[PDB]
Amino acid sequence: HIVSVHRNTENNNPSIPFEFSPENMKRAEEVIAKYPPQYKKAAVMPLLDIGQRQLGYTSISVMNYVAKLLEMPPMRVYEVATFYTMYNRTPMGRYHLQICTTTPCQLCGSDGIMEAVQNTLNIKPGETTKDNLFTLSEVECLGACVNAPMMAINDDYYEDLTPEGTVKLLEDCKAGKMPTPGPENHVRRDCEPASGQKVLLSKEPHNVADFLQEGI
Amino acid sequence: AEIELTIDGHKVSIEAGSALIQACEKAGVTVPRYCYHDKLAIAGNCRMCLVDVERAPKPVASCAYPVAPGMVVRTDTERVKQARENVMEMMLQNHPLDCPVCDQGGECDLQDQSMRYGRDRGRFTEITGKRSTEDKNIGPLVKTSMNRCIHCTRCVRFANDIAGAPELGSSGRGNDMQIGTYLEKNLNTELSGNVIDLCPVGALTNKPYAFRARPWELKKTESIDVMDAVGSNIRIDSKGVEVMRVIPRVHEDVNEEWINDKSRFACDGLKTQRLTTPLIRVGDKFVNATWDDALSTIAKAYQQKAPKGDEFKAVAGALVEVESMVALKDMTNALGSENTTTDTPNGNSAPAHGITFRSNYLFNSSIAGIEDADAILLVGTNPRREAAVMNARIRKAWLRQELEIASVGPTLDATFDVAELGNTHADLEKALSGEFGEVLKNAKNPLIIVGSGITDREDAGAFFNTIGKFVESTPSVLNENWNGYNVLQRSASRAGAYDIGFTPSDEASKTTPKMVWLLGADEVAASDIPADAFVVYQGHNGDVGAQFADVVLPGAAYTEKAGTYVNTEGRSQISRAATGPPGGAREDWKILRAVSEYLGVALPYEDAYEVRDRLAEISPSLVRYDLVEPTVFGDVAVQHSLVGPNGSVTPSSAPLTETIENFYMTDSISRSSPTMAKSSIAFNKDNKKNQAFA
Ligand code: SF4
Ligand code: SF4
Ligand code: FES
Ligand code: FES
Repeated sequence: HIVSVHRNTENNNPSIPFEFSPENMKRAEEVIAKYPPQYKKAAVMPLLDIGQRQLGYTSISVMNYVAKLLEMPPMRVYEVATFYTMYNRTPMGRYHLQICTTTPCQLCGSDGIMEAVQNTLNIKPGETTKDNLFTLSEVECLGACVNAPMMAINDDYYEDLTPEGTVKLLEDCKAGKMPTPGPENHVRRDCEPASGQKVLLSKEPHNVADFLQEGI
Repeated sequence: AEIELTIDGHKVSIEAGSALIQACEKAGVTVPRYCYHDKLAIAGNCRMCLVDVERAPKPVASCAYPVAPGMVVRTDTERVKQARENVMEMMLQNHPLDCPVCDQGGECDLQDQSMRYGRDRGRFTEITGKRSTEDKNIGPLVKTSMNRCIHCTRCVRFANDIAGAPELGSSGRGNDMQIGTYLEKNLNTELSGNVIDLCPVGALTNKPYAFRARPWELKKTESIDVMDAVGSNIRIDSKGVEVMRVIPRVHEDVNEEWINDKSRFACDGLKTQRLTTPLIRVGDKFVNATWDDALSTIAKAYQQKAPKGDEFKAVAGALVEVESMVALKDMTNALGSENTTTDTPNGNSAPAHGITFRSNYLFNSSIAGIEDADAILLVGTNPRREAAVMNARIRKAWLRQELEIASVGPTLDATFDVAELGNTHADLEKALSGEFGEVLKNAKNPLIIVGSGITDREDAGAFFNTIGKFVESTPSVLNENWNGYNVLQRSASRAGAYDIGFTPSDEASKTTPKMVWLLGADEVAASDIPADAFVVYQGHNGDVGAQFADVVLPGAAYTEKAGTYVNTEGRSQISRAATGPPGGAREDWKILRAVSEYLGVALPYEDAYEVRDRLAEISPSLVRYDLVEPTVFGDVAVQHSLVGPNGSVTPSSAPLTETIENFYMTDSISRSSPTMAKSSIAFNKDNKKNQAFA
C-alpha cells in the first residue's frame, strides 16, 4: 500500500518554514552543478534526500522549498516524492528497520527475523514504537541476497541474520553502541562462501600489464 | 514530404514522422483510443491502439509508432482483436459499476468500445474486490468520482500544456496511483471545463449539470458563443424549454475544441432573474404590464417629451445581435437622431481608431495567425480574461516556436513568459523606439495586439497614433502579405456595431439626452443617464439596466434566437435557436419594429429575409457567414484613421488599468449565474487553494 494524498496537520503543513542549513546549501549547490544549468530540476531527488536527512522526513515544506529552489511547480516535486519509496512522508523513528521478505530471504529465514522483531518491539510493519526508536517496514530485495536473511537499520546493512542476533542487535541499538555492518558475528566477510574462499587464494594479484596484446 | 503506406490493403499518404493513428484516420480506418487526443501530446498508456505491423514482432501502439515508407499495417486480425479484448478486461477489472449513477452514461467511450472491441462478460470475481479511490475537491465546477479514473492522463496533459495549470498531476505509484492535487487545491483556470470533455469516463464531470439529464434526451443545436468576441462555436444541449449545458465545437480557426468557463457555466443564468413580462415604473415599484400598454407608454413619453434631434439616445450593450442594433439605428435615425452609442466608459464619443475601415477595429492577423507569430506586443490587454482561448493559442505557439512576447500594461499572471516593460504611454513609446521595436522590425510575422480598454480611455488617440506611426513606419508589421495591427475586442457586439456604423456624432456627443433606449446595456453607471430622462431597457435578464428603467421590454437571449454575431477577426457567424423565449418575451428586432410603428415612423422590413437584405445593404460581410475577408486598404486605414485625427491628443500619465476586474461576472447572464458567483468567491487569488507556494 502506498499513500498518495496529503492531509494537513499542525506539524506537517506548508505554513511550517524550512530552510537548508549553510552546510546543506553548499552541498545542494554542488549537487545542482552536476547537471546542465537549464535542467536543474534533475537535482530534485538528491536535494529532497538532503532535506529528508536534515529534517527526519520528507514534509510538504521540504517539497515546496525544493520547488522554489529549482523553479519547478510544487506538484512535479510531489509526484517525485510520492513515486520513490525511500522518501518517508510520515515522521520516523531514530532507527528505520527494513527487513526483506522476498523469496531468497524467505527461503533462508526472513520470517523468523520478522517474528523476532515484532515480538521484541511489539509492533507491526508500518508502525512506530512508543519510544520513537524503531519504525518497521517490510521491503523488497535490497541487493544482499547472497548474505541472506538480511536487514537494514538507517542506511547500513546487517546480513546473514538469526533471530537471536537480531534480538540482541535491537537491544544494543536501543541502548549503547551498535555493531558495525556486514555479516552477523563475522561468520563471513562478504560474498565469499562461509566455509571459505574457493577461488582467489593468492597474496599478490595478476597484473594485466603482463598479459597485454601484441598491439597497443 | 508525404510518403506512401498500406493500411488494411488501402494505400494512403501523409507527411513523414506522423503517427500511425493519423494515417488510419486519413484512410478511414477506425482505431480505438482513450489516451490519444489530436490536440494533446502523445501518451501511450491505454494500450488500446495496438495494431500489427509486418516489421515488428509484437503489436505496436498506433498513437506513438512513427509512420514509415512501405510499412504494412493490419487492424483486423486475431492478435489485434485479442489484444483489445485483453486490454478492456484489465481496464474494467477495477472499474466501478456506476453506470446508472454516472453522468457520462450514453456518451462514454468506455461503454461503446467495450461493446465493440471487448468481451461480452467479465471473468473478474475476486472476493477481495475492486480498488477504491477517494474523491478530490478541485473546485465548484468539476465534480470528481475518481473510482472511475482509467489513468489516461488527458486532464494532466491539458492542464499543464494547453492551460498552464501545473497543479494537477499523477501522485503515487502503481495500482495506488491517483490523479489529483497531492494536497487539497483548486484547478484554478478559466479553461477548466474542457477537462470535463476530455475525460472519456465520468471521473471529472459538470457539477451544476451533475444529474440533470441524459444525452439521448437532448436536442443538439450548433450555435455561437457570446460572452467574448472570439465567437467560439458551441453545441447547446436542450431539454424542452430548459438549456442544460453548453459544450464546445470544432473550429480550428476560432477556438480549436475549447471554450472558457464563462461560456460553459453561465448557462445557469438563462433560467433565473429573467424578464418574462413588460414592466412599467409607477414610482418606487415596477408594475407588470402588457405589450400594448408598454409601447403606448413609450409613445406617450416620446410625444410628451418632444426630444429634438440628438436628444434620443440609443445604447447597445454586450451580447446583442446585429439585427437588433440595425433596427435600433434605423429607428433612431428615422426619429432624427445620430446618438447611437455603446455602453463602454467613453461610448458617448466615437472610437479613436475610427470605423471607416474595418482594419482599424479588428484582429487582422487572424486567430490562426498567432500560430505564425514570431513576436507579440500586448498593449493594454490581458488575453487570459479577454479571449482566453486566444491566450491558449498564444501559449501553444510559444511552446513550439521562437516567440518573444512583450506587454505594456498591468503586470499580468500569464500562461507564458511575457517580458513586462511598462504600464504607461511613455513606456510604450520607449519600447517601440528602443529594443522591442527592433525585435518587431526584424520579425517576419509580428503582432501588435491592442486592447479595447485602450479605446475606453480619453487619451486613446495618443496610443493609436503612436501604434499607427510605428506600423506605417515598419514594413514587417504591415505588408501586402501580412497585417500585424490587431485590436482585441472583449464583447461580442462591438465589431458588428462598428461594422454597421453604430457610433455617435460629435454633435450628439455633447447633447444631454431626453430619452435613452438602452439595449442589453447593463454597464451603465447611473451618471450617463439623466435623472429626468425617459429610459427603456430591452434585454433578457434584470441585473443593472432594468433597475434604472422606466419601461422594461423583455427580449430573447442568444439561446432563443438565430442572430448574426461578428467576432474579433471580422468573422460573421449565425446562431441557431435552441428554444423559444420565455413567457411574453419576443425577438428584439420585432420589438423595435413594433415600437417604431407605435411611434411616428416604421421600419421597411417585416420578416427575417428583409432584415437579412437590410444587413446586406449595410455591410455585405454580415451575410458571408464564417468567411474571414482580407482587406486591400491597410495602408490607407492606418494613414487615415489612426495617425491623422489623433495627433492633437496629449497622453495622460495615469497607469493602464486592467479592463475586466473579474473574469467571472462580466455580463447580465453571468452576473445572474449562481455558478459564476461561487466561482468568483472561489478562484480568488487571496484563497489558499488557488496559490501554490512555489
Ligand atoms: S465512466 Fe462510463 S463505463 Fe464507467 S461507470 Fe461511467 S458510464 Fe459506466
Ligand atoms: S481523471 Fe479522467 S481525464 Fe484524468 S486521467 Fe483519469 S480518466 Fe483520464
Ligand atoms: S531477497 Fe532479500 S536481499 Fe534480496
Ligand atoms: S491511444 Fe495509443 S496507447 Fe492509448
